[PDB]
Amino acid sequence: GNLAGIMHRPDSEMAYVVNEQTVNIRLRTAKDDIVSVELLAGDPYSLRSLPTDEKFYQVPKQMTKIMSDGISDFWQVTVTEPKRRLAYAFLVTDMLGIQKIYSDKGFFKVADADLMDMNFYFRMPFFQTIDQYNAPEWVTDTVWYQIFPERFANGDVSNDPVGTKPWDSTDHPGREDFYGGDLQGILDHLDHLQELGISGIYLNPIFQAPSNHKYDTQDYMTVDPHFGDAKLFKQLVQAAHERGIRVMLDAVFNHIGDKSVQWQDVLKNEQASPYADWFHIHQFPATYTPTDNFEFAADATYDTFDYTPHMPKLNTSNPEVVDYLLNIATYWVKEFDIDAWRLDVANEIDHHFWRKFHDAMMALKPDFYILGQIWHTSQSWLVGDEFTAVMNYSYTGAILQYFLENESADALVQKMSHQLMLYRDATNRMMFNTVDSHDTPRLMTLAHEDKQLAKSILTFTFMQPGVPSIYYGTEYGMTGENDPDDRKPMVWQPELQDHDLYDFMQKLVQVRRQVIAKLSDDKIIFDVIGERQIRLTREDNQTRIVGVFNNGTTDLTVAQPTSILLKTNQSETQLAPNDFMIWTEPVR
Amino acid sequence: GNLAGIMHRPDSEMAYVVNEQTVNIRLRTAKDDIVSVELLAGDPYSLRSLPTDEKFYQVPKQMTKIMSDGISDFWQVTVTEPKRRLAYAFLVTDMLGIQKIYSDKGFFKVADADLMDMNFYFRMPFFQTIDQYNAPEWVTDTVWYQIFPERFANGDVSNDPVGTKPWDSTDHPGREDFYGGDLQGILDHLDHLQELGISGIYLNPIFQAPSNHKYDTQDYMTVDPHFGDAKLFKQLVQAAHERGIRVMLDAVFNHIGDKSVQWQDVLKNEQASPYADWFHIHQFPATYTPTDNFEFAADATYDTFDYTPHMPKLNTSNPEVVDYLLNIATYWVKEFDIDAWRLDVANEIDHHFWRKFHDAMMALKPDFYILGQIWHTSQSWLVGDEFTAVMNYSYTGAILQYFLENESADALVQKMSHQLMLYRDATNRMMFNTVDSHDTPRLMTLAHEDKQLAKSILTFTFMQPGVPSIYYGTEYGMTGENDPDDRKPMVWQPELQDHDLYDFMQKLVQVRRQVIAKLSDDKIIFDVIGERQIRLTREDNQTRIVGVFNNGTTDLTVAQPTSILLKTNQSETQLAPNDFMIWTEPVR
Ligand SMILES: OC[C@H]1O[C@H](O[C@H]2[C@H](O)[C@@H](O)[C@@H](O)O[C@@H]2CO)[C@H](O)[C@@H](O)[C@@H]1O
Ligand SMILES: OC[C@H]1O[C@H](O[C@H]2[C@H](O)[C@@H](O)[C@@H](O)O[C@@H]2CO)[C@H](O)[C@@H](O)[C@@H]1O
Ligand SMILES: [Ca+2]
Ligand SMILES: [Ca+2]
Repeated sequence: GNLAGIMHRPDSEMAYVVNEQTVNIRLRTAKDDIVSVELLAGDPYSLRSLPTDEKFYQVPKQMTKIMSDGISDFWQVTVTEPKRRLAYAFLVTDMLGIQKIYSDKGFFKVADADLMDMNFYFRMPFFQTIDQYNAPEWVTDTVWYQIFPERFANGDVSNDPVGTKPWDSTDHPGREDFYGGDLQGILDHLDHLQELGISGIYLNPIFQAPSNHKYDTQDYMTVDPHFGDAKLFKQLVQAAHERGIRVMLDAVFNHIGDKSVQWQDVLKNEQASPYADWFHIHQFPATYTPTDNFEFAADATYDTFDYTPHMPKLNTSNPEVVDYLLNIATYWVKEFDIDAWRLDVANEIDHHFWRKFHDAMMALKPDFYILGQIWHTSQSWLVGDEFTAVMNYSYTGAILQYFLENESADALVQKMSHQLMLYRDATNRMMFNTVDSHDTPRLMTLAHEDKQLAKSILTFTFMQPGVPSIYYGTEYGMTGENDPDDRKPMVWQPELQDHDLYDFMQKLVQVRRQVIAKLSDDKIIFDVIGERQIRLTREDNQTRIVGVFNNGTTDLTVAQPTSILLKTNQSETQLAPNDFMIWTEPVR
Repeated sequence: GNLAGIMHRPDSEMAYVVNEQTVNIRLRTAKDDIVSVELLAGDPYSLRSLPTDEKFYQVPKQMTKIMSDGISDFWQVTVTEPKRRLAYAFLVTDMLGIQKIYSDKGFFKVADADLMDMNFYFRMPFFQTIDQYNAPEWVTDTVWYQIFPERFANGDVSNDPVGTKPWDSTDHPGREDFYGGDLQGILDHLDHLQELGISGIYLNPIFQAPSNHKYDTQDYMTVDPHFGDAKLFKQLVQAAHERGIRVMLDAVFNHIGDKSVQWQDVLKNEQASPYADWFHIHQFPATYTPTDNFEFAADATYDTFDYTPHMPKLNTSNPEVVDYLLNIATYWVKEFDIDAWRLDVANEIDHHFWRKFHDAMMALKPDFYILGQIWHTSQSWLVGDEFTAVMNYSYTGAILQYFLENESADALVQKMSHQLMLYRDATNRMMFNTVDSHDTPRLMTLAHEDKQLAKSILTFTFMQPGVPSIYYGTEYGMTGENDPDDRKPMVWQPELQDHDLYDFMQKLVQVRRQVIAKLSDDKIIFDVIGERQIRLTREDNQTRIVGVFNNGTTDLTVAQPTSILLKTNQSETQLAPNDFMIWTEPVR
């Protein structure tokens, strides 16, 4: 009877509209403290307005315990109501059999609860589809491929930066190196991406900027000339779309580069610049004391990304900045037909701006995908009026920690369960899962070149609800420590490529696209079956996909599956340490 | 170590911006389970970017336990950060001395926590004043007076409805009666309101509509002709403002009356009406089966307020309806200079609309007050982008229950504490407290004509953080059961007025306006000092206001205060049953 562990927050991920007449409701309780939960629910006005003797509270609805995070249990139910108005309360029974009703007014014995008073209950006052979260269906069928354009392929030596180094995937790049990768190189290798099976390309920034990473934007309205031009970008988008590949660009709106027209005008004109209030300048002249690290100053007189004086923060509260950034966001969509924006440092820009951004994008393309780069929990951006999803760093980070270290399977399952219970169910299917990127060490380096372990991490991640992404070169086993070492030139020489891993990744992508993505409204189940042994199940009403992962130090025997989809051991029943086996079976 | 009872929700009432460099942070724990909480907080980027050996987590900030609701304890701290970016985590110690760190990643031993990783922490990513909640300062100095215009004063017999009854405050009105109250009558009695000390008038609907209550609107752009005309309403607003009285009107936007041009066009033209999609019509023709209750139909083919066929619900998702309602909302503000809108059935209209409404009102009048009529918890409307406040029905309902029944003082204090902890501190000071209205029984009836009890309820309510309101006639002791009996004609005959209660209400209003409202950033303390004995304290750094309420069945003795403000017993030390005493003292 741990009443302090019970919570329902109305109008949240715990109470939300799925369609015009249907809502999903959740309740949190302390782990294993509550044995059953029923929902009392119906139209608030029905209690006293309708002449019938029936009352909605006389027909409870059972809730189901769907997940546990080791601290709390989470219960869920779907409710349909034709009047589109809902009052509800929870009947909770603890392990000793003590039942209470829990409502907007607190905890009561049922005999003492004011069940005829609509105001006793929690409320979903009218079911508003305009306020609901919507997931674009095309994302569910996508496997993404992330390209850092300076390092994917050089298709044109004539646009190379001064000082471009010979293309060599065995180099350890410096922070300021150039290798000459560009948009023609991407166009040249679309066949490779189609053969791998990917159906979306995520590019890091491509707009004019002085650096190799291009997060210090000089002009958002121009493709960087070392990458290409507008005609070539249009050609790339149309060629991608012809092959069934969607395109996501990186919007760097939190900060601008110090070589932009706007910041240079501040440096010339100080507070007489018309752009002074496009920034966060505390003292004029806008200045800083240089250090031996180009990306660090201790005392800049203006807010920046991190402490780098080269990335002054934009004032997105200023209506001129809003209009400028919305016009950029609209231009690339309208003129080039991109399918998605990935929003850099999205958490540091205000919600007012992101609501205007969402409204503008959805007015152009109702199926647009808006992905925020946020490393921490992101509930306030994922209500339905701002982003579609965020990068799911905490979820994939938990997976990596489990496979690479020695924690219990229980610990991993608790972390993943906690993550899913932060968000609406449809949101969880839009979250973007990548195990590495241009800002972390490469998978094969984290795995200490253990390819079996890398395959297990990828497969476990590709079974999760979110949408997977492959960082360029993962499919050939590329290594690298953190930035800049995670930005090696792509390995194009066959003698240096891991052909077995490439073949495996094609098979894994196929399972994702042809089997997992094609279940109908599936659910996920996590079972800990032994010391560091996990069974993952995804199932709808016809079909169940099951994956067993043996990450202990002993052999594990399973029943021989009839229809094996993917496995690492030659045996159909035995999993040695770090093996896995994925199979499909009819639901009986 | 009830970890299931510990919760922090980032970006919520538990973590919000107060000003450009300052945030307030709260933590929930299980009642009396956690002995101390410290906050570890600072700029996320400082941990790894700054060359200093100092780290923000080495200087914790103590949190204070501010409230308890009987189930949970609530802790709070204010943090200032010049970089305007905050990462934070909680150090929680239980009664056995077990300490854990609690962060966005869960619960850890301090030795196991990844304190150098900014992503370990909860985040306030940048302090956005554009997203913050703002309270208009003028509301803090207000005492409101609610007028139901058909029943306050008849200043013009010539505009009376057909069948208007003689003015008689001893009648028991029927649902369809008219007594002829109008705007000239309000204008005629502004002296009474000024002498009482009120500084805001809240009117129920005044726009053209067939009924005596005018919630079934016929034309939102016209003062009802039985009430007045535009010139007379302007004269009333200017006369109120000249006396320092602000004006709030009632916006009935959830539903329209069936005699409106728009609904009549639906009845004439069916789905060929241009207004068909201004409503929620499930089947044409739009119809219902009449019953013996004018306000009830079981089978209307369109959504309505409650089950009344005369109030078809408006489709506020439709952009034409949005534009129509925003133009109404703007017209009364721009042309007549009203100070506030009270939003009828506000919970049943979508958040998308209320955000546009908020933006439009604040662009006209940055200090505008937007008050939602919502009976249940209202967190999602009180973030800072929709309403300023709601009617505080749950808070005043808890006060009434305590004074009128026999529950413990503990129960009342727990309920009030729960309410305050739902919302930001500034929001709590904008919540609108009325003990009765045109939809509930009158105070003097609930109190069974016990005037001492009525005075105690009013005084206790006027000491609370929210803004108080007096329903017309309360100051003379008017009685009435629920609607329509709570809408008696106002008592203007001195022989029928309670002159002692009027004198008391003047004194109570004076304490509110001259003492309580003029504390500087006060705090509230609730102390249960005995069986049904409560001490309320409000204090800033110079001054403390204390009120003791004896609602048991025994006498209570207190120390003689030096400066008594208001009391009911003749003694300066003794409180008999249902007495109270309010005093002021310097803070030592
Ligand atoms: O010069 C600072 C920093 O800028 C870029 O970092 C990006 C990062 O890659 C993004 O994923 C995100 O976190 O925002 C940062 C700022 O835009 C460079 O990629 C990085 O090498 C460099 O240190
Ligand atoms: O005819 C239905 C009903 O309409 C009005 O009720 C208002 C109520 O007074 C408001 O405070 C709020 O709850 O919305 C209702 C619908 O607008 C009348 O005041 C009431 O007499 C009548 O029964
Ligand atoms: Ca090139
Ligand atoms: Ca009249």
